[PDB]
Amino acid sequence: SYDIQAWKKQCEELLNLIFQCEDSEPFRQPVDLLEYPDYRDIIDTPMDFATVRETLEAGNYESPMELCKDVRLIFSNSKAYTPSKRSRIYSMSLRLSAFFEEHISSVLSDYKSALRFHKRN
Ligand SMILES: C[C@@H]1CN(C(=O)c2ccco2)CCN1C(=O)NCC1CC1
Repeated sequence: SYDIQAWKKQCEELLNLIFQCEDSEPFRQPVDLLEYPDYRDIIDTPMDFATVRETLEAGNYESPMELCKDVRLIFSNSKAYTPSKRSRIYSMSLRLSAFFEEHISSVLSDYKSALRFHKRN
């Protein structure tokens, strides 16, 4: 109850579910800057799900809000890159975002409740 640390394993489980999703395929590893030579002209801060997982495992997120900001960057980097809707990878981005948001909602609410309970007195 009001466990301040519970978010970390809940985010590891949610990343496992995202790796199972066929829709994560394009987002599982950093973009090859040699394959996509212009990528860093458009994208200031590359992000992918393996980087998010390793940052979590390094103990380099202090809160699930920080992890949520990096996952949302994957989705906005994909939108910044799409030429049009006529792309399988843009279709996969929007479905995976909806799945992520549906599952992260309770992780954020529970964490923020726990900080409130810790400060209650
Ligand atoms: C650069 C794009 C979009 N993309 C990303 O934004 C991304 C984030 C993390 C890893 O990749 C996935 C790769 N992309 C492709 O077009 N590959 C498909 C090839 C036929 C062309």
